[PDB]
Amino acid sequence: TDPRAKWVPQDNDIQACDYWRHCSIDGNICDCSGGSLTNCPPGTKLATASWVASCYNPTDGQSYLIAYRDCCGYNVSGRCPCLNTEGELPVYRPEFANDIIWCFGAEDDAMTYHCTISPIVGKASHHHH
Amino acid sequence: GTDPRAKWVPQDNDIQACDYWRHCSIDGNICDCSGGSLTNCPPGTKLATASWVASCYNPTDGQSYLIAYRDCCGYNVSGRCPCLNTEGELPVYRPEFANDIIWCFGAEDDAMTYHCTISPIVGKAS
Amino acid sequence: QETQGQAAARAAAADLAAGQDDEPRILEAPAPDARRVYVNDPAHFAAVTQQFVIDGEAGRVIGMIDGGFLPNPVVADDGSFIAHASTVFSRIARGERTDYVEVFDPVTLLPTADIELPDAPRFLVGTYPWMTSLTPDGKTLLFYQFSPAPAVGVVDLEGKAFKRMLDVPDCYHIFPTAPDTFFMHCRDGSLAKVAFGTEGTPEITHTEVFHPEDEFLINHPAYSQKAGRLVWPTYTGKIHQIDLSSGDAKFLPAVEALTEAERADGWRPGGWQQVAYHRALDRIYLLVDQRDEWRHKTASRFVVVLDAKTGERLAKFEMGHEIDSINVSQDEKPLLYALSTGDKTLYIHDAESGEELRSVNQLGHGPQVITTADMG
Amino acid sequence: QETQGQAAARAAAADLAAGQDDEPRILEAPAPDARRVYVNDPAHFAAVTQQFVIDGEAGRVIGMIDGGFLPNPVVADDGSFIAHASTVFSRIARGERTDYVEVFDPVTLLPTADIELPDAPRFLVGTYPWMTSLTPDGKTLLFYQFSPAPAVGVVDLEGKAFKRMLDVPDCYHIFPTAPDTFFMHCRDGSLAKVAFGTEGTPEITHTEVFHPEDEFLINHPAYSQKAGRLVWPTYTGKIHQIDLSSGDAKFLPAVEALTEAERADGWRPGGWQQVAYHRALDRIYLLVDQRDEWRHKTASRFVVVLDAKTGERLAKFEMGHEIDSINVSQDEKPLLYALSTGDKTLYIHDAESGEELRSVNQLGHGPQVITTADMG
Amino acid sequence: ADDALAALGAQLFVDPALSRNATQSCATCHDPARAFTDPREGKAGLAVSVGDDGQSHGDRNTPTLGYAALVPAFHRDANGKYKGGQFWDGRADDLKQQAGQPMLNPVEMAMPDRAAVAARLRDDPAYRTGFEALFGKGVLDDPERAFDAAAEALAAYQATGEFSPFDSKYDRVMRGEEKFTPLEEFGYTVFITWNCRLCHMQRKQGVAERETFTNFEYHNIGLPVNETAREASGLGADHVDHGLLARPGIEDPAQSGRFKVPSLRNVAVTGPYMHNGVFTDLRTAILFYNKYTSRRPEAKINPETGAPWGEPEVARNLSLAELQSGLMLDDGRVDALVAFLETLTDRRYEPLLEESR
Amino acid sequence: ADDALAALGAQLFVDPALSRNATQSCATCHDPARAFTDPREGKAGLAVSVGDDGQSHGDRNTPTLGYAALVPAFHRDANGKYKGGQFWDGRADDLKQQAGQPMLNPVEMAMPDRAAVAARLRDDPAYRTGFEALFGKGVLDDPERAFDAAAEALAAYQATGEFSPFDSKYDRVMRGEEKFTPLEEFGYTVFITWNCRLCHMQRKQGVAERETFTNFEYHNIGLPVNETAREASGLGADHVDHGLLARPGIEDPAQSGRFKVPSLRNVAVTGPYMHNGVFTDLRTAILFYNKYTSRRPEAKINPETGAPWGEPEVARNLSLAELQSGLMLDDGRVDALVAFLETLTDRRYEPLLE
Ligand code: HEC
Ligand code: HEC
Ligand code: HEC
Ligand code: HEC
Ligand SMILES: [Ca+2]
Ligand SMILES: [Ca+2]
Ligand code: NA
Ligand code: NA
Ligand code: NA
Ligand code: NA
Repeated sequence: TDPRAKWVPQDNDIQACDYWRHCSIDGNICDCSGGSLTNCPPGTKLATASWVASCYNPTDGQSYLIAYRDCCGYNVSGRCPCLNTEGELPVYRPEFANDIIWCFGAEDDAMTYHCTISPIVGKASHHHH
Repeated sequence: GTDPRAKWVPQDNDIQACDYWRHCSIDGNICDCSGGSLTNCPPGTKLATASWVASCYNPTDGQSYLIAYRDCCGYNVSGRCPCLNTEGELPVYRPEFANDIIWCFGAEDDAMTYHCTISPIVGKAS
Repeated sequence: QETQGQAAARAAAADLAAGQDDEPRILEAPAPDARRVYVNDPAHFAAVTQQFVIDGEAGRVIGMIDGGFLPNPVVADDGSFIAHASTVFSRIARGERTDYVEVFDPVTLLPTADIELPDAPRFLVGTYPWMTSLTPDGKTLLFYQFSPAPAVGVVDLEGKAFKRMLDVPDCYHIFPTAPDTFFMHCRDGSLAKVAFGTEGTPEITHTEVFHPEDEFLINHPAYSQKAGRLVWPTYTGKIHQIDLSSGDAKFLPAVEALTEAERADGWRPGGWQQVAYHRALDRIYLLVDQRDEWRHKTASRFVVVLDAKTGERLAKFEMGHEIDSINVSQDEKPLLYALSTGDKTLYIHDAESGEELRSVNQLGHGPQVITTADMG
Repeated sequence: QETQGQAAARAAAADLAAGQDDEPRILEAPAPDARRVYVNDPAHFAAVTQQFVIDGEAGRVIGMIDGGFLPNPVVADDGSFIAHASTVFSRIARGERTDYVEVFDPVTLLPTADIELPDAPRFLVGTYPWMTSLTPDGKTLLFYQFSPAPAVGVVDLEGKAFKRMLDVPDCYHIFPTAPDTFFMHCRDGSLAKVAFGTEGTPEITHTEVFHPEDEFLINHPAYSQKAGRLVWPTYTGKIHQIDLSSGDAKFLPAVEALTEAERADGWRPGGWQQVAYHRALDRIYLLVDQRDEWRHKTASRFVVVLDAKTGERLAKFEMGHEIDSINVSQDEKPLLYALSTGDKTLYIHDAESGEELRSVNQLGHGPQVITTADMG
Repeated sequence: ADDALAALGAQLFVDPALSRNATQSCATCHDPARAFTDPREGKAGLAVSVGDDGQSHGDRNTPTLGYAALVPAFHRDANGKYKGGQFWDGRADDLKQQAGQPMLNPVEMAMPDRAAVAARLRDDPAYRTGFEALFGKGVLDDPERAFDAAAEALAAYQATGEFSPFDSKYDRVMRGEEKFTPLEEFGYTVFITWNCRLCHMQRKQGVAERETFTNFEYHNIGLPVNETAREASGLGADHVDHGLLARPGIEDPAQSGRFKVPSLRNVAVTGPYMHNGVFTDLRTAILFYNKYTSRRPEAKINPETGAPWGEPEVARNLSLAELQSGLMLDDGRVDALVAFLETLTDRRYEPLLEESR
Repeated sequence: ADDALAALGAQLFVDPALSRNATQSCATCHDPARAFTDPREGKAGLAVSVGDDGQSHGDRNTPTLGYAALVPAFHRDANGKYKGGQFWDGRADDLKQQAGQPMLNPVEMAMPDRAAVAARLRDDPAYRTGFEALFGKGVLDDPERAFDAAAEALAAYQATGEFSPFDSKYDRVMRGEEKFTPLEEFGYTVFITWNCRLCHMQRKQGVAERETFTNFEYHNIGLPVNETAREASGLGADHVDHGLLARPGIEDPAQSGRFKVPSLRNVAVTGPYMHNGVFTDLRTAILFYNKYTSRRPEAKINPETGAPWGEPEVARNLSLAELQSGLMLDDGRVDALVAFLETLTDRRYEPLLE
C-alpha cells in the first residue's frame, strides 16, 4: 500500500499483487477471471511467447524463473490488476520487458490482452537480477 | 454524500452538476463536459434529431420549461459528468418521457452510439 | 474462512514441493448449474461491454464474455447455451454498424454461432432483459426494434440465420410463451399476444386494459418463462401479476409490496431490476427504500419478500449496501443476488435469512443485469 | 474563481432571459494552440480507448477521439493535424485484426484519412510515444513492428497509403530526423541511423555503443523533432542527450538528474513518461521520488527541473499528487502537465513555480500519455 | 392615425372595385369567414383560386392571412438560410410589398396598371376623404402614390389584432386558463419532440412570445406536382415551380423547390394543404412525412388517391436531414397531432372545426 | 550386483564378436570418444553409419547414447501424446528392448540370429564366467536367454553414471558452482522464453531434477530428405521415412513424419543433426526453425547448400502451433543459443568443442 517501497513477496494468496510469482506481472492475474495461477480462462487463447523473471520465493528461500504467458483474445479482464517489475528491463531487452503484449503464438492470431499466468519454468539465476 | 433518494433539488448556477435544473431528466453525460456546451455537441459527434422531454422547474424564474434532450452520437460514452435524473420520467412505453433509450435517431451518418446529451429548452410547461 | 486466493496459494506451494507437473492450458468453466449467475455490465453506455460468468456458491468468476454496445444477454434455462444480441461498429463507436447474435458454448465460452442481423435492427436502450428473449425450446431469439416503429426480429438459433421482422402495435418488451408466441405490453395499458409464422401477418390479440394511464409499470418486470408468470411492479410497489401459463393472459389479484403506513412514509421501489421472482417458492422480491417519487432509478437498501399468492410480507431484509438489481437462483434454499452498480459488486445473500454470504467485486464499470438459468 | 460550469449557467440564464435564440449544433474545437494538450488513455490494455483534447489554459476538455487497442497517437508540431495508428478487431477483442492510421482535422476532429496497414503490422505494447512518429514534414508516418522481427513501417500520409516495411536490426523506437531518415536505439547499446530512399534496403549505419549492458534506458525518452534533441534517462536518473540536429548522431555530455548523495538515499526516476523536454528553455523535467530500484513504473510525487546544457538543478517540485507522466507546453511560460493514472486527472502546473493551477479529472480509466504540439 | 390607416385598409380589403370587372376583392380569395382563405370551387377544387376574369386559375393555393403579420421581412441569416417574406416562394419582402400584386395580377384582380387602380379610388368619395386625411391632398391623383398608399393601408389592416388574435385553445392553455384534452397534450408532446418542431416552431430553442408554428425558413419537402391544379393554371406539363429560386435575385440552384414554412395556426380550417393545395385532408399532410421514415409500403401511398405520393416536382435540395428522422408516426401519434393542430384554431373559427372532426 | 551386470555390458559394448564378420561393436558406431556417436566418414559424410559388411549404410543418423537412460519407457500420455521409447521413431520400448536390434540388423552388426550371437558368447571363457554368475549356469547354451541377458547387460551398462554424468557447464551453473557467460545466459533466457522450451524441456512447468532438454515427445518439424544419405541407404528415392508411424502398433495417421525429441545434451559435439543428419552445423539446425517464423528471404535457404531447405519429407502433422511462434531469431539470438547449447556438453567432451 506504499507503492514505492521494496516489494515484499508473500506466498499465501495468489490473487494479491504481492504474491511471489507476480514479481514481474503486468496486467491482470488470470486467477481472477476464470483461469488459475497457471491456466487461461475459457474462451481465451494461450500465447507461446513469454517474458521471464527470477522471482524469490519467501517460502523455500529459492529463486525461480517465471515465464509469464498471456491469455489473449478478450478485452482486459478488469479484475485483480497488478503491475510489478522485479528485474524488469526496457523494451530493447524484450526477454525481461513487460509492457509488451506477449500474445505471440496464441491460437487464431489472438493478440488482445485479457490476463497473465505465472508458471515456474526453472530455477536460476540472472546477472541483472 | 448527498442522499440519492432525496427529492431532487434544481439549481440554476452550474450546468456541470447533476442538479442543474435543465438536467432534471437527463441520462448519460453532460455534453458540456466533453467539449460540447449546454445545447451544442462536441466536435466529431453527430447531433440527433430525436429527443425525450421533461418539464423542468427553473428556480431562477419560478417557471417550468420543457427540455427536449438530444443526444450527441457516434463516439464512445464520454465518461465525464455522468448523471441520471428522472424527474417526471415515465417507462419505455411512454417514450417521449423515457430516458434509457439511446435518442440518437436522425444523427448524421446513422450515428447511434451514445456520447453525451444536451439540454435545450423547447417550450413552457403545459 | 480461507479465501480462494489463499486456497490457491497453498495448493500451488504443495505442487511445487511435490514436483507435481501440469500443462498450462485453457480452462473449461465448470458445468452450468443452478448457482451459476451472469452479471452483465452495460458499462454506462460504453461501446464495448462485459458479461461475467460467476459461480454463486463459491462467489467466483468462472468466465467472461465480451460484447459490444448495450448488448442483450439471454441464458437458456436448461443451461445448454448462452447468447446475446450485440452491436459493433467498424471504427469503435463510428462507421458501419453490424448487429449480430452470438451463441456460446457454456463451458468453453466459445461462440458456436455468429448470426448477422440485416440493417442494424437492434433497439439501443439501457439493458432490459425482456427486450431480447429466447423462446422456451431455445430455438429462436426474439429481439425488440423501436425505430422506425415498434417491431420484433426473429432469429433462428438452430439454423443460425435471421428470419424476419414482425410489425407489432405500439408495444414494448417480449415475453415468449411458445415456439411461435410472445406477449408485449402496449401503450394502451393492455398486453398484446403476438403469434407468428415464417411469413404472413402475425395474429395480434389484445388483452383488456389492466392499469390506468397514471399507474406506471417499470421497465424491469420479472418473468418466469417456465411458470409463465409475469410480475410487474408499478412505481408505488403495487404489483401486477399476469399468468400466461394457459397461453392466454389471466390477470391475478394485485398485491402491495409496501404497507399503507410505509407508503405514507415515502417507501417506494427503486433501482434497475427491482423485482425477482422465485418460481418454486412462488415468492416476489422487491428492491424498496424511502425515496421521493421521481427517484425511481436510484439504488435501494431493502428487499421485501412477499408471498405472490396472498401478498403477505415474509421478510424485509436490510441489504446493507446500495443495491440496484436483484435476482434469485431458482434452486431450493435459493441465493438472493443483490448487484450494486455503484460498488460494481455482486452481493450474494441467503434468500431465506437475508444474510450476506459472500461477494464478487470488480465487475466492470456499471454492472446492472443479473441473469440466472432456471434449470430445475 | 467562477468555474466553467457556473459561467455557463450564467450565460444560459441570460440567453433565456433576453429571449436569445441559438441553433443546437456540432461545435468546432478552438484552433490548435500551444496550450492544447492531448491525454491518451490506453485504459490498462482495454480493447478501445480514448484521447482527450484539452485546452490547457482553461483546463477544459474541448474534444475527444476514440481509438482501438493500444493506439499510438501523434501530433503534428505545426498543429495542422493529429493522427494515430490504431488496431480494431471484428468482434471487440477477437476475430480479424485491422491496423490502420487515421488522420484527423484538429478543429472538427473529423478523420481526413483512414489508411489500412497490411498484415497487422503494429507493435502491440503499453504506449510509447516514440513507437510511432511523424517525419518533420508531416508527410510520412513511421511505426515500429516487433514481430516477426524489428521493422519499421512507412506510411505515406500525403497519398494516404502504406508504402512498405523497412528491415532494421535489433533496435527499438523511431526518431525521425528528415523526410527519409530516423534513428532507433539498438540492443547493442548503439543508435541506428536509418536512411530510406523509395526502394530496397535502407542504408543503416551505427553510432558508437553509448552505454553499458547494465545501464537501463527507459521506454519513454523525450524527443524534440524540432531541436533534434533526444533526451534519454536511464533507471538511476542518469540522462543521455543525443544531438540529431546535424543529420548524424552527436553525443552530448551525459548529465545526472539526482545528486550522488540523493541516489544513495533511494532517489530514482519512476513512472511512465518520466521526462519532458522544453525546447526554447533547453530544460529537462524528471519525475523522481524515493523508491526501490525495481519500482521504476510507480507514480512519483516530485519533479526535478534541470538545465540541459550543464545539469544544474533549477527547481524541485512537490507535485502534491501521485504523478505517472509529465510533459510541458512548448510556448513561453510553459505549463507543466502532470498526469495521474491513478486519479485519472491531468494536473496542470505552472512550470516556473510548480504550483497547481487547475486540473481536469475523469480522463478515462488509466490515462498515461501526454502529447503536445511544438508550434513555435 | 394607427387606427385610421388600418380602418382605410379594412375598407379596401373588402372592396371589389379594386378588380378589373369589379367582381373580386382581397376578401373574395382571403375570406374572413374561412380564416382568410378561398372557399370557392374552381377547376382544381379548392387547390387554387380563380381570378376576376372568372377563368384564370393560379398555380398555388391561397394561404391564410392570419398571423402573416408575424413573419419577418425577407432576409438571409448568417446560417445562409433564407427566412421570412410573403408568398410561398418568399418573392415579396413583406406585407406592404405583397399587397399591390394581386391587384395587377392578370390571373387575380387583373387591374391593367396603377393608374386604373388610382382612377377607381378617386371614384369613391369615402376614399378621397380617407386617403387624403392619411396621405395628404391629391394623393389619389398620383397613381404611384395612390397605389403605394393602398398597399400600406392593406398591410396595416393585416397587422391588427383581428388577423392574429392569439385566442386559440392552445393560447388559452398556454395561459393556464384551460387544459388540453389528453389526446391534445400527447399531440403537443409529439409535436415538440418529433421532427415537426425542427421547422414548425419559431425558435430553435427558448420560448417564443408569439408562437406561430413556423420558423419562416424555406424547405423542399419533396412534394409532387398537383396535376389538376397545374392543368388549371395552364403553366405547362413541362413547367417546374422552383419555389424560392423564382424570387428575383435568388440564383442559388440549392434553393430550387424550397417553399416558405407555413404557420400552422388555423391549419385545421384552411385545407387543402401545401403550396399547390395537393392534399385535401389535414391527416394526409401529416402522413406525407412518414414517407421519409416508414418502411411500410403504405407509407409511400397517398391515402387520398391510393397511389404513390409521386416523384418530387423538384427532386433535389430535399430537407433529408430533417425529414429522415428514423421514426415513423403510428396512427395514435397522427391522431394526436391532428388534435393538437386543431387547438391552433382561432376562437371565431372553432365552429368550423365541426365539419373537419 | 547392479554393478557386475553393468560391467558385463561394458565388455559386450566394445566386443566386435557380436557382429557377423567380427568387425564392429556398439562402440564402433557409438564411439565413447565422440559422445557415443559415429566418427567414421562414409558415402553420406557423417549422416549415416556403415554396418559390419563394410557397404550397407543406415537411413538414420546414429544418436548419442548419453542420457538415453533418462528417457521413459514408451507410452501414450493422458492427453494422447506418445512419449519416450528408443530410436528416432520410438519403435523400441526401452533400452533393453532396443539392445538386441543392432546385433541382428543386416544393415548394422548383421548377426544371422540369436543363436549365432549365443555361439560367439560361448567362445569367450570370460563371458561364460560373467554371464553364468549373473543369470545362472548354462545361460549361454540357450540362445534366447543368452540374447536377452546380453541386452539386459548393455541396458544396465547404459544406465550407469558414465553415460549420464550431469557434469556439463549447465549442470554446474544450476548447482550455483559457476555462472553462465553473458552470451550463455542470454541463450538460456532465449531457449526458455522462445519456442524451444515447448519441446526441449522435460516439463511444462516447475523444475526438473535431472533435465535432459527433451520432453520425450514426437514432433514432425517438417525436415526435408537428406539427399546423399537417402541415396547411400539404398532405401530408394521413392521411400518415405514415416517416423513414429513406423512403430508397430501405431496406426494413427497423425503420427506420420513425427520423430522423438532428441536430448540436447552433447548436441554441440554429435553433429550432423536431425534424424537423417541433414545439417552438419549446429547453427544450421537452429536456423532451420526460422523457416517457420521469419519473413526474410534468407530464412527459406539452408546456409549449408545456399539452396531452399526442401519440401518436408512428410508435409503433414507439422507441429505448426509450436513452430509458428510469430518471432524470428536474429543473428544475436542464434549466437546466444549456440552458446547455451554448448554448455550442455559433458565435462569429458569439453575438449571436443574445438
Ligand atoms: C385570389 C384570386 C386572390 C385574391 C383576390 C388575392 N389573393 Fe392574396 N394570395 C393568393 C394566392 C394564390 C397566394 C399565394 C401566391 C404565391 O405566389 O405564393 C396569395 C398570397 C397572399 C399573401 C402572402 C401570404 C403568405 O405568404 O403566407 C398575402 C399577404 C396576400 N395574399 C394578401 C392579399 C391582399 C392584401 C389582397 C387584396 C389586395 C389579396 N391577397 C388578393 C390569392 C389571392
Ligand atoms: C422542414 C424540413 C419541415 C419539417 C421537419 C416538417 N414540416 Fe411541415 N411543412 C414544411 C414546409 C416547407 C411546408 C410547406 C411545404 C410546401 O411546399 O407546401 C410544410 C407544410 C405543413 C402542413 C400544411 C400547412 C398548410 O398548407 O397551410 C402541415 C399540416 C404540416 N406541415 C405539419 C407538419 C408536422 C405535423 C410535422 C412533423 C411530422 C412536420 N410538418 C414536419 C416544413 C416541415
Ligand atoms: C552403426 C552400424 C551402429 C551400431 C554397431 C550400433 N548402433 Fe545403436 N544406433 C545406430 C543408429 C543409426 C541409430 C538410430 C536408428 C533409428 O532407427 O533411429 C541407433 C540408435 C540406438 C539407440 C537409441 C538411442 C535414441 O533413440 O536416442 C540405442 C539405445 C542404441 N542405438 C544402442 C546400441 C547398442 C547397445 C549397440 C551394440 C549392441 C548399438 N547401438 C550398435 C547405429 C549403430
Ligand atoms: C517441437 C515442436 C519443437 C520445437 C518448438 C523445437 N524443437 Fe528442436 N527438435 C525437435 C524434434 C522433434 C527434433 C528432431 C527432429 C527430427 O526429425 O530430426 C529436434 C531437433 C533439434 C536439434 C537437433 C539435435 C540432434 O541431436 O540432432 C537441435 C540442435 C534443436 N532441435 C534445437 C532447437 C532450438 C534451439 C529450438 C528453439 C529455436 C528448437 N529446437 C525448437 C522438437 C522441437
Ligand atoms: Ca391551404
Ligand atoms: Ca547427430
Ligand atoms: Na389535384
Ligand atoms: Na431567381
Ligand atoms: Na547430405
Ligand atoms: Na505403425
